[PDB]
Amino acid sequence: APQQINDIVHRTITPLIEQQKIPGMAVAVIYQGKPYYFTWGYADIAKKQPVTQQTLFELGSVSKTFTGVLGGDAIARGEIKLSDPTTKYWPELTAKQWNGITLLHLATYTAGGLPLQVPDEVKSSSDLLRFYQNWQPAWAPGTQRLYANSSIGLFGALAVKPSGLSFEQAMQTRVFQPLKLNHTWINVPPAEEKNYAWGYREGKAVHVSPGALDAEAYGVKSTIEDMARWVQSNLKPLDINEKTLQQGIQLAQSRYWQTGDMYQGLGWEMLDWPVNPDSIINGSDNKIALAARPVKAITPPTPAVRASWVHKTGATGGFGSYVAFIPEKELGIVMLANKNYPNPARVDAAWQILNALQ
Ligand SMILES: NS(=O)(=O)c1cc(Cl)sc1C(=O)O
Repeated sequence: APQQINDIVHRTITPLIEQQKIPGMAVAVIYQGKPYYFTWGYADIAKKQPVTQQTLFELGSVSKTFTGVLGGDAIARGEIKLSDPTTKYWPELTAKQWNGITLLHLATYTAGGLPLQVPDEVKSSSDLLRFYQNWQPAWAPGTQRLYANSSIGLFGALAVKPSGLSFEQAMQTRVFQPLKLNHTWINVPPAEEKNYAWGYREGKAVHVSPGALDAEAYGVKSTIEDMARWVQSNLKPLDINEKTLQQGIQLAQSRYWQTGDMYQGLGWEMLDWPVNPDSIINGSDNKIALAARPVKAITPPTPAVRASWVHKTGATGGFGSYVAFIPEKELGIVMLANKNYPNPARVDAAWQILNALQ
């Protein structure tokens, strides 16, 4: 890379890895639209396997950006509308509290207090129906945001129903394949296992556990090269050849709700650029990010603003990811690590890198 990028990235990430005891990390910087890659440490400590540009990391909640874009693509196809009642796609959801809860509410965590986690006990499809039928909202729809896998996870599952495709098949054919993300997986194939890093949680090697709506909410694994391509795609949607995917990307960066200085998209979250760094850094801490907050509707939603800091943090038990980009500046970063280390440290590092390059 140019020495400036090298210097900026190494000066920032070296101390981060040391301070957070991260076993392995991959970073991509997208600069003037071109990617530059950096790798450190171990994908598998026991087998002494280094992180490379081919290493697969669990993205955790960064998966929600793919779910958001896939939903966007289904909207662009005319298959679903965000204004549709949830019950249009799940007629068995007959309980009265669902009246007035739309696909938009599910997608944006504003249905009225759906919980962060789908309960462990929920396995089967019937367990899932029973859970949603019995769930009681704390709030009216479209009044409070509570970040929730059970919310966007259900959005993802319903969004693909008119296609008739499984969620995984729709994601592969409609998003991964057209974008040439050929090393991005909801389920890691046996051929690619040699590249799948272990995550580390309290010193133990772990991978994501199966759970209901896992694919839709936290289940994607990818390499640093494919994630750099994902950023490039989201930086410049209008360069994508497939028309509905182009639009779906745009729709995912539209601003539907505001809380504080953040705006909620489909999967992506956005702030006006230039941002206050304390506001994105402190705001990324789960103490704020996972809290119940009143939202103001953006009526109608503001189409993707290029002068934005667009980002998403993601974690699984053993991994911590972060992606951020600024469309106006052709600038972005992906940070993939095999330890779930605190969000503010990720954002602080990303800001220091992008601020220096901007
Ligand atoms: N499957 S789960 O326990 O609900 C779960 C949920 C998120 Cl988000 S990560 C994770 C894992 O297993 O690492």
